[PDB]
Amino acid sequence: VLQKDDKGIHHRKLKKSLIDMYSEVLDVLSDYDASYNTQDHLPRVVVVGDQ
Amino acid sequence: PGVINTVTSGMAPDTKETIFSISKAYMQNPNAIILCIQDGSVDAERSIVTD
Repeated sequence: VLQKDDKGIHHRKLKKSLIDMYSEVLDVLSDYDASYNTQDHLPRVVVVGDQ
Repeated sequence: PGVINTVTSGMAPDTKETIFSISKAYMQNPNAIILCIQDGSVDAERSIVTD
């Protein structure tokens, strides 16, 4: 029950249930696939630029 | 005329290409003396004068 509350909705479904789990989904897919071909359906907030 | 990494929608497409042909006044001139003018605020690796 404690795992269900903590790892699912701890009174925070949008912010906690699937935001850290999204990071876990990205970490596990980056662990399986070193390339980002599979990670194309998974958006990221990407900061790029010059000097 | 100064070199530009990206032609802007505010400049006609051939602006960098025309500047490069003009830049040959020294690139192909053994008798030319070049004052290379880096911007102090921007980092040394960012400037296009280097190439």
